[PDB]
Amino acid sequence: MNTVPFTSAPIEVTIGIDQYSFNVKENQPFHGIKDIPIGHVHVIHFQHADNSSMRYGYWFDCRMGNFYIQYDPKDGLYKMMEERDGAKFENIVHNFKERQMMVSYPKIDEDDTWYNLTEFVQMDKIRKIVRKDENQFSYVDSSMTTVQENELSDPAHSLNYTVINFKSREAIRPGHEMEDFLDKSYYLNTVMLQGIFKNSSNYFGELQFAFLNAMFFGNYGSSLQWHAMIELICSSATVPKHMLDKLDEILYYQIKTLPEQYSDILLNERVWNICLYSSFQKNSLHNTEKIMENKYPELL
Amino acid sequence: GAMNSSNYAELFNNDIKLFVDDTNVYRVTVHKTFEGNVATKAINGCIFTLNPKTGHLFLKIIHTSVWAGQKRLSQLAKWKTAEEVSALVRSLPKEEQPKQIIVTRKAMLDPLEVHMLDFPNIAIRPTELRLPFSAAMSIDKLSDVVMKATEPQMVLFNIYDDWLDRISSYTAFSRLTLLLRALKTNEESAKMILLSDPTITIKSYHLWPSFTDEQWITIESQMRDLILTEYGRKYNV
Repeated sequence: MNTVPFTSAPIEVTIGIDQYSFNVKENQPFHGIKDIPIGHVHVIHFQHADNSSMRYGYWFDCRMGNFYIQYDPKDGLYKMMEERDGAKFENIVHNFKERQMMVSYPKIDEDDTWYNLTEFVQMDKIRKIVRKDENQFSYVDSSMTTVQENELSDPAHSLNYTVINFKSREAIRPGHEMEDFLDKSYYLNTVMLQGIFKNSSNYFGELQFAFLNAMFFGNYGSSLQWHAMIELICSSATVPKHMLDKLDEILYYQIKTLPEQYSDILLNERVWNICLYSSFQKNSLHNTEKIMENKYPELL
Repeated sequence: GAMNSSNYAELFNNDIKLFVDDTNVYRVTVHKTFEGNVATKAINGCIFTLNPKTGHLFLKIIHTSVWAGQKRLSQLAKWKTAEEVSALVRSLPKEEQPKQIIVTRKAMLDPLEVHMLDFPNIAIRPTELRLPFSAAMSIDKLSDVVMKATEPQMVLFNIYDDWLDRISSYTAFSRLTLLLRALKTNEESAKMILLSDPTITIKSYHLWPSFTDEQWITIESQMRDLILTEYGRKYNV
């Protein structure tokens, strides 16, 4: 069970850790988050009380190093840093724990929600979407644009999601225009799965990461990517049976976790109606169709 | 974006452009079967591809053989249209290729965009104009070459005959759309107006009769009257 200590909390902020969140008051003696489950990626995220604009945060995996948060009064944000001195770090954490200055990652034993949302998400894949190779953790915020959004403007601050474009030479074989446009199986299976992602696990990992950035940061480009990766599967007549069954589980937990009051901005009516009711896979997403119909029947 | 009443003069500028109308590509007669079910029988069709500035018409005849053993023909017809338009563009010298293709029906946008991916600098546009190009098959000589075709064939026409010797493209297009609107609203009446005087003939190399400038004014008036009458009937107004 790993720990991310905080040097201090000098500004009032709502702190997120995965799907949980806590309000911290200006100069409240808060010194971090303990009992973080090993074996998953995690995201620690912030929304300042005085500017509810720019949600921002850090993807990390405590197996890769000792991470802490320290407020920078110059850049005006909570920053993640790595402590390279193991003994200094262990000694900081032990002191803060003894003084009970840390919140406990509040996982219910029965509750597989975070595993279910991050099953295919791997820190090494996040670090290729979010390029800052000198850090082992990855910064994301509400405003970061995607490589695809930038083509249609600072490349160092971009989300390098895999570009998916249904009306592109990549998507459409010369001579198979109608076939490839109406049935995206060659784009899904040959170009994306065999070609770029290498396997369905890496495809799902990017889909799951896109969703989590959409949900936690309101990152619009991430929402676009999440829907494009759903639509590419649902629009393929030929998808491995294990991928459809896995996709139904992935989407079910994503729809289950989404705040009820954000369905208006985070769910694309056209994509979900097409995927559940018109697409080749209209009858392949039983769990997702049932939770969507019971939780968001207005959207449909 | 969309071609409308606001940007109408753009049709007659010096940027090569083509209209594409797919309404006569897939044509059927609906009939009863022996068992009393309904079936269709396809007849020959055509793509109507028109340069509004020059009057050059690329009439690609769609022979019924292209539908043999195919499903969802009304869908396929849009893709076959886009395939043939793409093939026509590729067949033209670079300096003759259009800078824009305007489709008369919005359902042609995606098929044409996907077939033209190799031509990213050719703009594919819809139109808000309600153009009467469906009535092309009321032009006897166009109907005759389509129905007689025994195989896929492209036939080239000038839909304005020799009008551009005397009138501008704008005026020629206006005359063409008025003739086609009349033929669409009441074909029998429009054809009566066009041939009533036996002394005015259609040249072998033309589609329409050899009217003098004064005769065209009379004809155009008779076409307007036909259209308004018909409209009063349609709506009881």
